Amino acid sequence: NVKAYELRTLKKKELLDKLDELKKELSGLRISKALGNSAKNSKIHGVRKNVARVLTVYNQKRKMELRQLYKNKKFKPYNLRKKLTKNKRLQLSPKQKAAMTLRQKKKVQNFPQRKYLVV
Amino acid sequence: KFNKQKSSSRRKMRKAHFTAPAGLRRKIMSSKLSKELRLKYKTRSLPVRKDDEVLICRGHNHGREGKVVKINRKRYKIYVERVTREKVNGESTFIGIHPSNVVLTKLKVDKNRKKILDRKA
Amino acid sequence: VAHNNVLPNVHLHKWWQRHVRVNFSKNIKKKKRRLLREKRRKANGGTPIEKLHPIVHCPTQRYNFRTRLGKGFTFEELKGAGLTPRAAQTIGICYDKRRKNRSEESLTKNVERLLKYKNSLVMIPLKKNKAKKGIGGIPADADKNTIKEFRNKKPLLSIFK
Amino acid sequence: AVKLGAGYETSAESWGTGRAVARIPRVPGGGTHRAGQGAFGNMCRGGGMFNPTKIWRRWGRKVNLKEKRYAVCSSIAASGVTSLVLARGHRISHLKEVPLVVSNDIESLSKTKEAVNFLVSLGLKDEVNRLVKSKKIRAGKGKMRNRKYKIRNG
RNA sequence: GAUGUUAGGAGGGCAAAUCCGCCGAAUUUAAGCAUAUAAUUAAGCGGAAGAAAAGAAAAUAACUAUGAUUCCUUUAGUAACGGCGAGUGAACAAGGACCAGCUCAAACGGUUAAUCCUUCGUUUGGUGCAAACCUUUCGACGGAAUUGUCGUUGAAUUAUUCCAUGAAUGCCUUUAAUUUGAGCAAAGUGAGCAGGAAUGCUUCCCCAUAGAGGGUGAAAGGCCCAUAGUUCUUUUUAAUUUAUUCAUUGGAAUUUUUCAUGUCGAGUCGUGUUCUUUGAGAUUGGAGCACUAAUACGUGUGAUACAUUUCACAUAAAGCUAAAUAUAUGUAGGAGACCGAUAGCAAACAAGUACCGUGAGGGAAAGAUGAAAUAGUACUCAGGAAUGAGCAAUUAAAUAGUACCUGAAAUCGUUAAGAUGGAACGGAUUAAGAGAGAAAACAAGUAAAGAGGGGAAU
RNA sequence: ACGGACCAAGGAGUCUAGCAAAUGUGCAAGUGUAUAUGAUUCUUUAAACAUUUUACGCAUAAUUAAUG
RNA sequence: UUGUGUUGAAGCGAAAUACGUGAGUUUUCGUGGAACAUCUCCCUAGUGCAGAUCUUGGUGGAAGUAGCAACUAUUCAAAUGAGAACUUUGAAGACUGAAGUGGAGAAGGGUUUCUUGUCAACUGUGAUUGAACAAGAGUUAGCCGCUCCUAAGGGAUAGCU
RNA sequence: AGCACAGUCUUAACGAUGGAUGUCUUGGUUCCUACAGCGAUGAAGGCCGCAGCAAAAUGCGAUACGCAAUGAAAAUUGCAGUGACUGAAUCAUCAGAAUGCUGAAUGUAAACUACACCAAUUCCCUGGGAAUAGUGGUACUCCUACAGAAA
Ligand SMILES: [Mg+2]
Ligand SMILES: [Mg+2]
Ligand SMILES: [Mg+2]
Ligand SMILES: [Mg+2]
Ligand SMILES: [Mg+2]
Ligand SMILES: [Mg+2]
Ligand SMILES: [Mg+2]
Ligand SMILES: [Mg+2]
Ligand SMILES: [Mg+2]
Ligand SMILES: [Mg+2]
Ligand SMILES: [Mg+2]
Ligand SMILES: [Mg+2]
Ligand SMILES: [Mg+2]
Ligand SMILES: [Mg+2]
Ligand SMILES: [Mg+2]
Ligand SMILES: [Mg+2]
Ligand SMILES: [Mg+2]
Ligand SMILES: [Mg+2]
Ligand SMILES: [Mg+2]
Ligand SMILES: [Mg+2]
Ligand SMILES: [Mg+2]
Ligand SMILES: [Mg+2]
Ligand SMILES: [Mg+2]
Ligand SMILES: [Mg+2]
Ligand SMILES: [Mg+2]
Ligand SMILES: [Mg+2]
Ligand SMILES: [Mg+2]
Ligand SMILES: [Mg+2]
Ligand SMILES: [Mg+2]
Ligand SMILES: [Mg+2]
Ligand SMILES: [Mg+2]
Ligand SMILES: [Mg+2]
Ligand SMILES: [Mg+2]
Ligand SMILES: [Mg+2]
Ligand SMILES: [Mg+2]
Ligand SMILES: [Mg+2]
Ligand SMILES: [Mg+2]
Ligand SMILES: [Mg+2]
Ligand SMILES: [Mg+2]
Ligand SMILES: [Mg+2]
Ligand SMILES: [Mg+2]
Ligand SMILES: [Mg+2]
Ligand SMILES: [Mg+2]
Ligand SMILES: [Mg+2]
Ligand SMILES: [Mg+2]
Ligand SMILES: [Mg+2]
Ligand SMILES: [Mg+2]
Ligand SMILES: [Mg+2]
Ligand SMILES: [Mg+2]
Ligand SMILES: [Mg+2]
Ligand SMILES: [Mg+2]
Ligand SMILES: [Mg+2]
Repeated sequence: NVKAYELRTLKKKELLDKLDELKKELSGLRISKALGNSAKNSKIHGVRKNVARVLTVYNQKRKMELRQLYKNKKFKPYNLRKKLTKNKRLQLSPKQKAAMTLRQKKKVQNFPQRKYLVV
Repeated sequence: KFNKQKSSSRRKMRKAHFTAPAGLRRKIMSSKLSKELRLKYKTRSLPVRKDDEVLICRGHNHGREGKVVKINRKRYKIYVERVTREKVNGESTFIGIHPSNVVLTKLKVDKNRKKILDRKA
Repeated sequence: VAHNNVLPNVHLHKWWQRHVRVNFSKNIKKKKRRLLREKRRKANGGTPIEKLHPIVHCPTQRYNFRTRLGKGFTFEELKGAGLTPRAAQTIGICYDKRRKNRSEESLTKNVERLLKYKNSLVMIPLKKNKAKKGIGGIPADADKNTIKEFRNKKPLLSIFK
Repeated sequence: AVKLGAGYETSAESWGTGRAVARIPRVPGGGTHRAGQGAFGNMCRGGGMFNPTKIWRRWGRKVNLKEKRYAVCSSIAASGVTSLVLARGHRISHLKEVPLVVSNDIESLSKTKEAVNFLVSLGLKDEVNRLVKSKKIRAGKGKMRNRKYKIRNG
């Protein structure tokens, strides 16, 4: 029934091995079901779940490795890029939006909107 | 009432009650604790668990104490040791009691319960 | 049409039902607006939301005699006050490039108003403590105690009306 | 207000005369029970109601400020007069003076219990009792629309 | 100029209530109809956003003048248009909401493009558990660009005063709000009656910053969840607290005093003519075509075509821009003098479902047992079985038996009573039947003694 | 002459705009606080309250195509 | 406003020495099983039905009536079964009459095929039958097709509108 | 053991039929407030799947009525089975992982699971050792940059 916290520590090969075993077990169960049996029909669900868990663990490991590989370097795969609503991606970064023509900037610096308490 | 984020609206309330998730159900099957228990812990009332020992107050069995057998969050009903009842068949099932109508005496107490008590304090 | 009644003039031959707005939102809208303004005020700690406007005479022969707040003060009036336009803008005062002065008296009045405003206002420093004199028009920055005192007193909004 | 096209969302048209059926618009097509049925029109099941209610009914009424003021004044006067108060239904027989005035100590009362006690002392015990009694569940469909209880006015 | 699966990127489709462009009817009204009207609407086609569009005067005024846009109140059903018929119909001012201004081009800087971008990098930081982010200035190697990037908003020159800036040492304080989820959360499960079961009724208690709402075997402030209230934590944004030394590049505003009188958007405006649109009238905007300008002493508005000329106001033919405003779309909340299952959305239910149509499309019906089926009909008899019956059985109740709450009428059955010669029923009037009935349709009190209840007097 | 086999439920002068008359009500040479603001206004409160320490409407004057 | 309700509300049914000229109101008994009034005043409206070849749903008389007559035709015995004119088997008698109710395919259908069950409805008489209902099963390709070619034609590329 | 003629019509009682009335109500409607776009990083829409016993809807996507993680937190239950004594049974949350075939659909096609061509691709172990015909890519228009040819 193997829960994830055990599996994080395992190396990828070991994980793969585990997964194959689980798959084999599942296949066996399926075969049994197909044949006139209902002894361990309900065992299958758990096995399936276990398999799923294993897959998840492995997938996340793989993703982490990928991320490590493509750390920085301007361009990246579009997977490892910031998946985010298209419009937002298109949109100008806040900094870009801010960026002021030099005269305007100067003006801002000189005559900023002051605080002035009226009495 | 005074905060207008919550709805008084009857319909809405009823929907919430009936269609609540499991956590909500658990929360709203609470029972009054006895005087002794109240004195012991600042708590007035608790969500009822399996091995608590309740005293029934309302219904046909206004008095029969017993260990809670099962709590069933679908129907909002606890069932109690000896509140037995034959069906038309003869099969002896437990009679359901809603936790309004019960007051819990002896307390099932795991770490979670302890934590809850501490929080209440 | 029948009987002795006004000849009917009801412009409802188009699909009028399509654009009827009923103002169920009025009072609530007003409340919301008020809230927003309060928020704005809070954000501008101590300083007034409202901006100085010059009094001006309304045009046309019929409103001639009446006086009301125009937008913006005219370069000449700013000059009289002893004030740069940019500086004025930065403070609470409106500037109007396109308005002109025909009447000396009017100009005098508005510069008087400006002067009064200047007298009223006390300037919070830009970077804390460091009290420095202004640029072109703006007055000096007062010290801390004075500022505190001013804060403790009520913020007068008599000039903005 | 009823939603705009209520009862008129159909494509229905009348078959006209020579079919031995009234000339109400009919739903077209086949297969359903709805096919061939009287469609829009106040008479028909699934029809539009007659003058469907609209948001642009006049809901509020302007009342002259002056009139309102006058009304307020008159109500105040009434509140003054013992007999009128009695008529209005309050159990005021044990209160001395009906322009009933109380010290500013009342404005500082912190606790409902205290307030209740004060009321009792005044003579309104009976009134309070009546109020307590008269929370009852409304007749009719108010019950279904958050108007569950009906309470007398103290 | 083609060409590339070159390196990097972008567009395409969905959705639409508000929104922006086109395109564009007719029913309708005129009691006919043709211009008008419907309507610069519907449909069609395209395009955006949380709003869009508009917007910083070639504006209005004729005043003591106002001063971008938008929106509201109004102006005003007014000026005006119109087979001057039907009907249509603004604008300025005034009062508010909200208020924000700007940068290209042109002028200027050649003792030098100062600009800009791609790729490759380099090394201080900040929050994060990571993931990512956040900024920091520094070069290269490419290109782009003199067919024009960047700075300046005339130019210098003086007096004043600001703003950036870098380093060392220093301070992460107190609150106020504001907005997320968080917990905590007062007082009866007291006697009696009647009930299957109180949340009921008489009665004794209390709590209430909580007597909203829901749940609970019947109406519950005190049984439960929540409610009033408060206690942290999340969001940001005000106030308050600590800055002090030393470096210098650079810029800004006003102020003197010199000299510069510059520049200001062309197949564009404009006129003609056509068509459209407008309230716009010898044409309001727009468009097609023809013709085609002027330089600020210019040209454009100043609602009657023109000339001659004043005066006022603007500075067209490039561009951007928050707010007030709208929202029948979607999602999420919250409300109701709304509807209550033939109503309300078409849809309370496995509803845009079933089903019909080749198809575009059309489009239903259908909720409720009980407190609890963890009470859904055991058992016995008769039956081929369905069912039926029970001395049997769940229930408070089964004529509440899952087609289940109530269970109307039409219609039909049973029984009884009555009538009955080609209608029936009805009205007015009695009668004879057959049912119900005593509150007017008799008997107050007094006496004897039973069963109750009250009130007072001391 | 037409409609009606029967029964149940549904089923038709309504709502807005603007005008008028009638009548009630307030105030009255005025009247209506319009938008909007303000409040120690905030379950109800989308109401109620308030009107800044010469707005506008209709009326108070008519008449003329008109300068008037 | 001042009340009634599980010592039984609304509703409904039948009534009543009932009241009202009348709309109605009121009460009794039964059923019913939870709400209900307010006429104290006035507020509000999707407010009152016999008709509309009204709508919707239901139910009648017609009426146990019309009718269940194309395709020449059935009969006997036995079995199965609660039950057999129309299920099965046998024996007769017949018909289709290779332009066939015969074999194969296309379109269309979509599991109707098949076995085992099986009868609530349906199979307009019956029914144990069934193309119904339920449970399972069943479609095997290098060669049979599609897949490739082009046809009448279609949709596009370039442009051009 | 007897006696009512039958039918038609009427009334009452007690039933059938039907679903009115009344009572409800996880639904609608309206108004108010608030935010407000999804998509070549493959959208909406459509198919096909996915449960031990599984049709619909609901949820999900070959990890398929769910995985991880977080916050609850002892059950889930028709049976089978799985769990507790807290990453576990179940809820909510949902940011990680994953997301079949399509569809703008985009390699050509389309009543095709038809067909190209270019990369062979993928995994494991610290440069080898394993797999699988599997996996990607290739649309049109456009932009910047580069390329070597054209006038
Ligand atoms: Mg309807
Ligand atoms: Mg009612
Ligand atoms: Mg598009
Ligand atoms: Mg006509
Ligand atoms: Mg006509
Ligand atoms: Mg005609
Ligand atoms: Mg359109
Ligand atoms: Mg814009
Ligand atoms: Mg306007
Ligand atoms: Mg007027
Ligand atoms: Mg028009
Ligand atoms: Mg009940
Ligand atoms: Mg110009
Ligand atoms: Mg026109
Ligand atoms: Mg003018
Ligand atoms: Mg411009
Ligand atoms: Mg623009
Ligand atoms: Mg409906
Ligand atoms: Mg009872
Ligand atoms: Mg009954
Ligand atoms: Mg009921
Ligand atoms: Mg029934
Ligand atoms: Mg005869
Ligand atoms: Mg005739
Ligand atoms: Mg006729
Ligand atoms: Mg007829
Ligand atoms: Mg009829
Ligand atoms: Mg009048
Ligand atoms: Mg009633
Ligand atoms: Mg009606
Ligand atoms: Mg009716
Ligand atoms: Mg009728
Ligand atoms: Mg009639
Ligand atoms: Mg009918
Ligand atoms: Mg019939
Ligand atoms: Mg047959
Ligand atoms: Mg023959
Ligand atoms: Mg023959
Ligand atoms: Mg067969
Ligand atoms: Mg048959
Ligand atoms: Mg068979
Ligand atoms: Mg079948
Ligand atoms: Mg072949
Ligand atoms: Mg070919
Ligand atoms: Mg061809
Ligand atoms: Mg073509
Ligand atoms: Mg007889
Ligand atoms: Mg968008
Ligand atoms: Mg998990
Ligand atoms: Mg956990
Ligand atoms: Mg393709
Ligand atoms: Mg083909």
